[PDB]
Amino acid sequence: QYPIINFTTAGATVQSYTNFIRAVRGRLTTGADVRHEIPVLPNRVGLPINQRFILVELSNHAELSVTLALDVTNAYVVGYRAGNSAYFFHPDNQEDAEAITHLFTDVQNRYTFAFGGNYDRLEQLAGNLRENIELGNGPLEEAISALYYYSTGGTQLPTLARSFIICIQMISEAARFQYIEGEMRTRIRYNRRSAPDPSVITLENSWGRLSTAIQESNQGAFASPIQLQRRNGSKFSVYDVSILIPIIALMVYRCAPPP
Amino acid sequence: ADVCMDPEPIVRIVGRNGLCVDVRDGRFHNGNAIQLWPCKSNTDANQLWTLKRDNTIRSNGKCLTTYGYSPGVYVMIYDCNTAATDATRWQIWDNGTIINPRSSLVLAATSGNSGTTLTVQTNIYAVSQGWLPTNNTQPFVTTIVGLYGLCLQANSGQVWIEDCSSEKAEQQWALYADGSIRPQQNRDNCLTSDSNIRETVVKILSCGPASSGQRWMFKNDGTILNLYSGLVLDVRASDPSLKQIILYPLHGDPNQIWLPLF
Amino acid sequence: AQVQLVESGGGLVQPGGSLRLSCVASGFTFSSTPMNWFRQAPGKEREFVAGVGSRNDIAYYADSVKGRFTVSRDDAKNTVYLQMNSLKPEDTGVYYCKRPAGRIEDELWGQGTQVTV
Ligand SMILES: *[C@@H]1O[C@H](CO)[C@@H](O[C@@H]2O[C@H](CO)[C@@H](O[C@@H]3O[C@H](CO)[C@@H](O)[C@H](O)[C@@H]3O)[C@H](O)[C@H]2NC(C)=O)[C@H](O)[C@H]1NC(C)=O
Ligand SMILES: *[C@@H]1O[C@H](CO)[C@@H](O[C@@H]2O[C@H](CO)[C@@H](O[C@@H]3O[C@H](CO)[C@@H](O)[C@H](O)[C@@H]3O)[C@H](O)[C@H]2NC(C)=O)[C@H](O)[C@H]1NC(C)=O
Ligand SMILES: *[C@@H]1O[C@H](CO)[C@@H](O[C@@H]2O[C@H](CO)[C@@H](O)[C@H](O)[C@H]2NC(C)=O)[C@H](O[C@@H]2O[C@@H](C)[C@@H](O)[C@@H](O)[C@@H]2O)[C@H]1NC(C)=O
Ligand SMILES: OC[C@H]1O[C@@H](O)[C@H](O)[C@@H](O)[C@H]1O
Ligand SMILES: OC[C@H]1O[C@@H](O)[C@H](O)[C@@H](O)[C@H]1O
Ligand SMILES: [Cl-]
Ligand SMILES: [Cl-]
Ligand SMILES: [Cl-]
Ligand SMILES: [Cl-]
Ligand SMILES: [Cl-]
Ligand SMILES: [Cl-]
Ligand SMILES: [Zn+2]
Repeated sequence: QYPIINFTTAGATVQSYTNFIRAVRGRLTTGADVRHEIPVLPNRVGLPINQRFILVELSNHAELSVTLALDVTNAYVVGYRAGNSAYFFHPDNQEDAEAITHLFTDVQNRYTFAFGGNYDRLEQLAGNLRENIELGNGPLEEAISALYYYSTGGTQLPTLARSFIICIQMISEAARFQYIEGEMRTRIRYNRRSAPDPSVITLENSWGRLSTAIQESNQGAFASPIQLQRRNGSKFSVYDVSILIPIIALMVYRCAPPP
Repeated sequence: ADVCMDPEPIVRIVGRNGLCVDVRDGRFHNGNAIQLWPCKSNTDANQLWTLKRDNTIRSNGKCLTTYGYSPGVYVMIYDCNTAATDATRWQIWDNGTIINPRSSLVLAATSGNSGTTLTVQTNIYAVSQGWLPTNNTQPFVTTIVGLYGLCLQANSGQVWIEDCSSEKAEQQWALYADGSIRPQQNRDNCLTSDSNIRETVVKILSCGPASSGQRWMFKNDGTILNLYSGLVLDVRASDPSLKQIILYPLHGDPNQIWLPLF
Repeated sequence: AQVQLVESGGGLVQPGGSLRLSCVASGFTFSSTPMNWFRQAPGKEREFVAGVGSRNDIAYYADSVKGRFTVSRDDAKNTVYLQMNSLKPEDTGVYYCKRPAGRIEDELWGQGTQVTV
C-alpha cells in the first residue's frame, strides 16, 4: 500500500501534532526541488501511480479510525476510508478518476460524491463558512467520529462536509504552511477550540497563486502582488518571497527551474 | 514541463533603515551616483527599478552600474550599452544580498543617513548590505512566537520571551528590508549580537553600526539565522526563566523554532 | 499528577575530585525533553549550571563550569547525567535537575543532592 502517517487526538500534544505534520511533509515531497528556500511538491506529469498518494490514519478517544488519502501533488484530501467503505470527492478530470481506483483496493464499498472537495462547495453543504467552523483537537476528534459514522448512516451530509473542512485545514493546509501548523499548535497548546482568523483564510485561498508567484518570480520578486490579510483583518500586499519563506512549506509544481 | 517564465517586475529596492535605492536628484547623466533616500509613493522613475532577465537593474531605461571591482567604489547610473556589461550584472539572493558576479562584491550603504552614496563592498552580511525588492515602503510589524508559545519581548536593552499579550507594544517587532529586527517602540534600535561565538547573549542596541550581528533571516525551517556567523537564535537551555536569548549552532530543537504572527 | 525527578549521586569530595550526578525521570516521554541542572549554595540564589537538548550534541554551559562538567542524556534509561570533574570549593551546593516549562507552575524539580567541596 501507499505510505501511512498516523495521528491520534487522544492525549494529543504540541509535539505529537508537530511530529505528525513533519512526517506528512516528509512523505509528500523529497525536498530535492526547492525554489527560493521553499520546497516544491512532485510534478504530477511523470509521477508514477504507485507514488501519487499518501495515506493519513486518524484516531480519537472512542478508538475509531478513519484513513484519509492525500494527493502528493497538492497535499489535498481526495477521499477517505472508514471500515469497509471508501468515499471520494468528485474527480476534476479523467486521469484523477482512474487514479482514485488505485486507492483502498481492499474496500468492499467505494463511493464517489457528486461534489468536489473545494471550500466553496463544502461550506454550501455544511451550512457554514470556514470563519464559523472552529478548529482544534476537539473539532478534529468530533470530525473523526462523524467521518466514520457516515459509513453507518449516523452522519448527515452537512456534518460530513463540516468534518471535511476541519480535517483539510488541520492536515492539508497545516502541511502547506508552518503558519497554519503554528495556528493549530496554539489551539492544541491551550486546549482551545477556535475558528480560523482572516490571515489563515486568505492564505488557504492564495496557496495556488503563491506557488505560481514564487516559482514564476525573478529572483524572488513577484511579477504582481499577492494580497493577504492580518489576523485582525487588515489588508496588505506581498511583492517578494522573502516574507513568505517562514510562511509556506509546500507548493504545487508549476514549472521547471532555470536549468 | 515548461521552464518558468522569468518576468521583469518594476519595484523599489529598500535597504538600510528602510531607505530606498534612489538616482540622485532624478538626474540621468552617465556616472550619476545612486543613493539612499526616503521612499516615495509616486510614479517617479528614479526609485522604480526594472529587474530584467539579463540580470540588470534599470531605472528609466538605464542600468545600475558599479564604477569598479574594488571594495569602496561607488555605484552609478549608466547607459546599459556603453557601460562595461559585467559592471551592470547583478544577482538578487533570497538572503537579501545583491552581488555583482564579476567582482563578488556586494551593493552596500556604508552610512545610514539620507543621501548616502551607494558602494560595493566585501560581503560580510551586514545590515548595510541587506536589500529587498518591493513596493512596500514600510516594514512589517509582527509578533514573534517561540518556545512554549511565548512571545519575544524587548525591555530597555534586553530581550527575552514572556507570556503573549496583544496590548504589549514591547512584543511588536518591525522586520526591516535590510534584514534587521527592530522594537516597535524604538525603530532606531536593533536585535543585536555582540560576538560571532556561541552562547553570546543577544541584546537590544543601536542600529548605527548596521553590523553583521544585527542582520537576521527567517529560514524555512522555523529558525532565525544570523547570516554571517551561521548561528541561530536560541532560547538558552529551553528555559525562558533564564531571560537569555543567545546565538547557538543550528540543531532544530523547539528552543530554536520561531514563527512570525500577523 | 505523576511526573517526578529523582536526583542521586551527590557526596563529599575534596578539590580536584570528581563526581557524576544522575537524575532519573518517570511519568512522561523522557526523550526529546530538555533537562537542565541548577545549584543553590547556602545563602545564594539558584544558578544555572548546564543543560542538554534532545541529543548529547546539544549542550549549554554556564561560564563558571566550562571545560569541567559534562551534561549527558541516556534516553533508554530515562536518565540525565552531570559528570563533575576537577571539582572546586565554589561548586558546593544542592544540585537540582529541572524540566523547564513556559509557566513556572509547570516547572519540574527533583529534591536535589548535596555536593560539598
Ligand atoms: C510597484 O509600483 C509601480 C508603480 O506604480 C508599478 O509600476 C507600474 O507597473 C504597471 C504594470 O505593472 C505599468 O503599466 C504597464 O505599462 C506598460 C508600458 O506601457 C504597458 O504595456 C502595460 O500594459 C501596463 O499598462 C506602469 O507603467 C508602471 N509604472 C511605472 C513604471 O512608473 C509596479 O508594477 C509595482 N510592482 C509590482 C510587482 O506590482
Ligand atoms: C545566500 O544565498 C546564496 C544563494 O542563494 C548562497 O550562495 C550559494 O550557496 C550554495 C549552497 O551553499 C552554493 O552551492 C554550490 O554551488 C557550486 C556551483 O554550482 C557547487 O560546486 C557546490 O557544490 C555547491 O552546490 C552556491 O555556489 C552559492 N552561490 C550562489 C551564487 O548560488 C549563500 O551561501 C547564502 N548565504 C548564507 C550565509 O546563507
Ligand atoms: C503508522 O502506523 C502503522 C501501523 O502501526 C505503521 O506501520 C507499521 O510499521 C512498523 C515499523 O515500525 C512495521 O513493523 C509494521 O509491520 C507496520 N504495520 C503495517 C504496515 O501494518 C506505520 O509505520 C510506517 O510504515 C511502515 C510500513 C514501515 O515502513 C515504517 O518504516 C513506517 O514508520 C506508521 N507510520 C509512521 C509514519 O510511523
Ligand atoms: O468567504 C470567505 C472564504 O470562504 C469560502 O467559503 C469561500 O469559498 C472562499 O472564496 C472565501 O471567500
Ligand atoms: O537626491 C535628492 C532628491 O532630489 C529630488 O529631486 C528627487 O526627487 C529625490 O528622489 C532625491 O533624489
Ligand atoms: Cl506508472
Ligand atoms: Cl462525472
Ligand atoms: Cl486498478
Ligand atoms: Cl492548486
Ligand atoms: Cl514584500
Ligand atoms: Cl563603465
Ligand atoms: Zn490504473
